[PDB]
Amino acid sequence: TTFLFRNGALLDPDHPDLLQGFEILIEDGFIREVSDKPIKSSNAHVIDVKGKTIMPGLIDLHVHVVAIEFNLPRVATLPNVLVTLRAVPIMRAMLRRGFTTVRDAGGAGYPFKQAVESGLVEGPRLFVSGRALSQTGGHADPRARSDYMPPDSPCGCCVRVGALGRVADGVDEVRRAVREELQMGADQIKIMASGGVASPTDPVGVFGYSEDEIRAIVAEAQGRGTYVLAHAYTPAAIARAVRCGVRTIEHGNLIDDETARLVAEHGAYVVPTLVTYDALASEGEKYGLPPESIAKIADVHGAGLHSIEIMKRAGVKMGFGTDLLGEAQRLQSDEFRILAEVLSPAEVIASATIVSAEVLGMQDKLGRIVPGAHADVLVVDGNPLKSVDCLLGQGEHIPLVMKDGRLFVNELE
Amino acid sequence: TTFLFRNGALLDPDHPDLLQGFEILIEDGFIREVSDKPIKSSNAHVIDVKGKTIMPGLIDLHVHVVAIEFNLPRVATLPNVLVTLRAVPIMRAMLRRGFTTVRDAGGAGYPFKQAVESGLVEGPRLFVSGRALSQTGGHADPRARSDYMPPDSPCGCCVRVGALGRVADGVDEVRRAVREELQMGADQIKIMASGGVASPTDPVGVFGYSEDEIRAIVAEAQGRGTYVLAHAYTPAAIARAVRCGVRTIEHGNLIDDETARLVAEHGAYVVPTLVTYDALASEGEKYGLPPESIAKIADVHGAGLHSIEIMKRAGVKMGFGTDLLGEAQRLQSDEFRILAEVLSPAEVIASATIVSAEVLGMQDKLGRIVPGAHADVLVVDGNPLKSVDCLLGQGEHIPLVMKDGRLFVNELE
Amino acid sequence: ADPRARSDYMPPDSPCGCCVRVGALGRVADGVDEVRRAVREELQMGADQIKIMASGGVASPTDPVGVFGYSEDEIRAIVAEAQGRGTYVLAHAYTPAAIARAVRCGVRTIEHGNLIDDETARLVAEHGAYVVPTLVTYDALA
Amino acid sequence: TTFLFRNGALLDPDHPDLLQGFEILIEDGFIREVSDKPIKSSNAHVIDVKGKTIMPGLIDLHVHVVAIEFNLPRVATLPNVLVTLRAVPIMRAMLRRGFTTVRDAGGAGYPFKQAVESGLVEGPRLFVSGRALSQTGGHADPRARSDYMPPDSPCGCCVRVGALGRVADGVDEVRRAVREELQMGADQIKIMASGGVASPTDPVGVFGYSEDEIRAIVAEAQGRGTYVLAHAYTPAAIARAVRCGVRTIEHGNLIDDETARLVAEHGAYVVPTLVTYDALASEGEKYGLPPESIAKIADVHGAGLHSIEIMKRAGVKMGFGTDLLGEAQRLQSDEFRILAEVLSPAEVIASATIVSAEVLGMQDKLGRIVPGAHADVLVVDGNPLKSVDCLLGQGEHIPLVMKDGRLFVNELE
Ligand SMILES: [Zn+2]
Ligand SMILES: [Zn+2]
Ligand SMILES: [Zn+2]
Ligand SMILES: [Zn+2]
Ligand SMILES: [Zn+2]
Ligand SMILES: [Zn+2]
Ligand SMILES: [Zn+2]
Repeated sequence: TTFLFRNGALLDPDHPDLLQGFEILIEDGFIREVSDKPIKSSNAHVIDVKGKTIMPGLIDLHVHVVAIEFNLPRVATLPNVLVTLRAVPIMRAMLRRGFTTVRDAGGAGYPFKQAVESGLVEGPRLFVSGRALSQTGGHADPRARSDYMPPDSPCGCCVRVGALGRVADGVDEVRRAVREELQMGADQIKIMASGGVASPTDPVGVFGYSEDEIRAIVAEAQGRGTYVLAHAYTPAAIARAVRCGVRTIEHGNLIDDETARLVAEHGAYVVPTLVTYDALASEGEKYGLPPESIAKIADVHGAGLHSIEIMKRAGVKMGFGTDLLGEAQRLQSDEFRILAEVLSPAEVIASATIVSAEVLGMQDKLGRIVPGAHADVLVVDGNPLKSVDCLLGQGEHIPLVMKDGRLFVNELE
Repeated sequence: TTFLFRNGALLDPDHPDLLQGFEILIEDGFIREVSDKPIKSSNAHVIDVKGKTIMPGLIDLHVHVVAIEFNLPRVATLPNVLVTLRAVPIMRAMLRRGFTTVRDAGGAGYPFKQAVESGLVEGPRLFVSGRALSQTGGHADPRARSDYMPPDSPCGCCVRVGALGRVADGVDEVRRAVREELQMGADQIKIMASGGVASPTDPVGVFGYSEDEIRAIVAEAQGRGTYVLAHAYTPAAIARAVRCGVRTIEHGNLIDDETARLVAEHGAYVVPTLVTYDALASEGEKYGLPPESIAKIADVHGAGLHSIEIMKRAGVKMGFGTDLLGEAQRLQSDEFRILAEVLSPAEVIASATIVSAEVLGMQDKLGRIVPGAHADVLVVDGNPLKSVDCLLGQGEHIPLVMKDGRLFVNELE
Repeated sequence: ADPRARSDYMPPDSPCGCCVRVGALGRVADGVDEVRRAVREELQMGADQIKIMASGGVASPTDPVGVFGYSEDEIRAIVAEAQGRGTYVLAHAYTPAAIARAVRCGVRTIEHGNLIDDETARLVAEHGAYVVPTLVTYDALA
Repeated sequence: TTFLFRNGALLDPDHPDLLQGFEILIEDGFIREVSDKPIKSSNAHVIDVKGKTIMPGLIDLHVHVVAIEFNLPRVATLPNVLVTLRAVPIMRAMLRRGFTTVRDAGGAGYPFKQAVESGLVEGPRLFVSGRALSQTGGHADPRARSDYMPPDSPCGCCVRVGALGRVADGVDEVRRAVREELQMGADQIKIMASGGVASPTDPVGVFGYSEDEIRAIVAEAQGRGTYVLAHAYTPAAIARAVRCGVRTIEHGNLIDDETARLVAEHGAYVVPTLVTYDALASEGEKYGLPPESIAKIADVHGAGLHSIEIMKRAGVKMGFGTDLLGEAQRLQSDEFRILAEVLSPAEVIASATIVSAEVLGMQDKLGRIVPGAHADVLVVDGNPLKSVDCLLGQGEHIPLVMKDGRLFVNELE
């Protein structure tokens, strides 16, 4: 069908001020025309923004739609029926909050992607990693510590819906795993390149994978025209990953000046996920997060904010991401705020649009309202270019969310 | 049995003209004499061509004898007996069109090779690959896309007759797989070096195999005094294959001037198979050819004709091939027509003779009628060196087909 | 409830082995021990009652309708497990013979019964068993 | 399509003299009408017998289509393709010799039955058993004797074409075995109830399977509305199989009067196969039959003809059967003339027709030319009721062979 927006301020992410007196025409889930001159509307439904803001749909580069509880190893043991059903409300809340596209960083596979694309369920467009690859005892290894090693999972053949990752060791093993995830429909590859917080037995500073394993993994992803994202916190872990060809680094809280520069020199992106740490600290214990993981939050939580300053100083391209678990999923939009404490509103908005879209290899198709781009559009009760505050919460000040050229929400008419 | 051909025009690939007034002496499946001055054989069965054409047996360098349907995965699950039986006509129809030798590119094994050699059935002399090697998720991986990986074969110990490939990943697996096919009697080795038009999930631009895996495979073939042929469309896929040592490149639809020179320089051969992209476009869908497979075709259809030009200009040795599936196996001869749209009839006929023969390392033993070669001879009602229309069809204008110094078809007498 | 196609080989019933598919309506089990174990797993996993195929089916790859499903020993073993947990067995069955053996082995409800004769119907009624006919599905199928 | 038979002598197997003055109308593969009064059919293709004999197609209840040579354990190991292609001429020769139906008693499965039905190949209709069931070290266990026990078959999941049997031990295992053969499409179930001859390790008088296994096997066959046939030689072995519910007894060479009566009393059948032992005693040793199986030949050969008297004296219903291997399959018809040494021609003919049909559960549908029965008709230049000598050989005196209302051979003109 067709649509026409007018009488509203146009937020173009690479212009520091709203474009005024513009009109947008949507046809068949694509932006058709954008001009400072009124448009010829024969068969288009008209929307009067009445001087409110039209912006591109938002992008979250780091989400886990199947992270339905704080205890991740436990989620993998939950019935597939349940994990699936509890992800529905989740995906839907994401869309309400303005997120028309998301990258899943581990868990959700192709099936979710097609469930959404087909209309079965509603949510952001999904870019799916499949299961994150981790070495034995790595961040994505759900096994507790004892005197024996149970096998990674019950039947290595059938994927558990609740599984966020999978264990693979050695070049052959990791090359096969990547080949399977891709076979199965993954858009990109996730790996753990260091220890983590929400895992049972791995320290935060510990490396993930030999270089051999990382270069093997990277070469597969690329061979299929894709790329690798890597969970890593410390300079050494980040640095080896980047040298090994990883395209985006997840978190990177303990990055330093030397590492930040390497990153920028190599063209890699970093996706900070600051809200999650606040949240793991606020309500982690309270919501059944293992006391092993809680111990590991502090080592990484403090550095969060300054890592951004470091990154901006070096000119590192930062994308937007959140990484929230369980009930904490509701806090997605807070990341905007947290960031505005160091970056200018324009800066954070660019990270959650054009920069993120670059990460996705979707430049000019997402993150900006222009001829040919997907018709993911928002109407906001405010000017994000001045204050990110209107994006906060559960979409209150976002009266209209449109994805693929269809209205999911529209309390304007 | 001993024959002598007389009173006809001799086709010699390395001469632009049908030579005249020549006598040919076949003793024991071998050509004993070809000369202008008549020769006496009191004993021999004399055959008067009637001024018609005596050319060498035709050679097709890319067939799939067991491609009995367009749906290849489904074929692999059919009973070995049916596949075996349904393959007989196919192999017969190939000889009738004058192909006295064919290189099977995956599926047919030494068993067929020896069924033909012994006389159990009539068809071309076979150069077999056994199963094509493919990485997980690659062209020759028949598994569908879901949220689990079933085993490559119900039971890897026993080859399914209708299986065109086998999955192998990583150096030690590719090494073992190659050593296994060779011991089972393969003449050469096939690998999928890219995404396919007739596979279940992979795109076409995708790579197949790391260079480590390709090089290991090549050294294994080489170690047994043979070679690797590789499926590959794009210039990057093609170049890496070549630099890794593969000796013939299958299809190569999207090759460019850059890569062509590289091929030529390393002395690799290329076996286009333009015919099959018509068949698939024309009647593939209708004939139970999977829908997701169908979308692939547009990808390589147009380039086909132009690639021959690029390759010729580069001085790339091109062999003959058709790569047809199911009911389309009957279009085998059209490749002649197609190639003459862009190539000299002489050039074409040489592609399917002295060139193909050099690919099989059978120079002076096949594809040319000369003292000390196989008695692979045809009689054509026409002059291919002037036109190619006589080879078309089911052999209507090919009334004498002789392989191994014996007559499979005769309509002169 | 055996989904496998007909060919010259038997691939496995379970690709998973451990993991149940959400889309699986059934599972293959043969032999008293095998069937005991399967009923015990289904129960521990939370089943309210136990279903068996006691006959061939309309909607299936290979099985004709008139064939029996399971020996009497297998059915009896299944019925005993169901009862040890205070529940019962239901059985898909069409023909008098198939229906009758089932009831004699302790099966509590019969599903379909489309081809039941007047004799076995009394057998059913006497043994206090129930029948669930499912007429509508045959309309829709046709 | 329609035919009309006329001026021929009708052989009806339930009447001692050749009925004269009859006309047979076939249309669409079925016997439409038979009567004295000429038949009024406008387009029937009229066929002129010219006083030759018209009989029902012959039936053999014990063939092995895939017994392409005397070394049966070795056959199991030959490639599927090769076994398959060598069974072809064998099935074809059988149809020349007038056998329009055959019960294959172990080896050939559903695939072969459908290749025939789809006219993929030419040969007798097939009632198949799939693989015969044999206890460990039973007569269908091809494993040589050593100090260790290799797997029954290289690979449990897939079936080998050249495999005539399969090892199964224990009630549960034998119940699963049968259910498998039945799901793959077997028509009936074969078991080895005794030691054998053409096998490595087992003596003749040894029991095969326990009663528990035999009964569960029989109950499995009956549950699907079919039956069991058992290899069995001695009175003890034979007696237990019949008591456990077995319906046909194969061979029965060493049966005594007490057991012959038991068989009759149960209404079961015996299928002698006298011709095979002459063959083994003649050209087994010469055609690559292992010396181990030659030692056992003398154990059943000499009792052959007397067993027919015993059986006849006792009222036993005897089907026709040959059970030949490899080169000796050619001798198939010789069974007629061996049986006729003890039985009247009439009694033999009935064996190969009406009694066989009774075994197949095909009464009035096969073995008799009557309205409704399948159009399986022979033209015999002779009177089998006087001498079966005209049936001997390769159909030399059978100039017409018709199966399912279609002519496979016709030299009448
Ligand atoms: Zn992470
Ligand atoms: Zn994460
Ligand atoms: Zn190919
Ligand atoms: Zn091919
Ligand atoms: Zn049912
Ligand atoms: Zn036998
Ligand atoms: Zn036998």
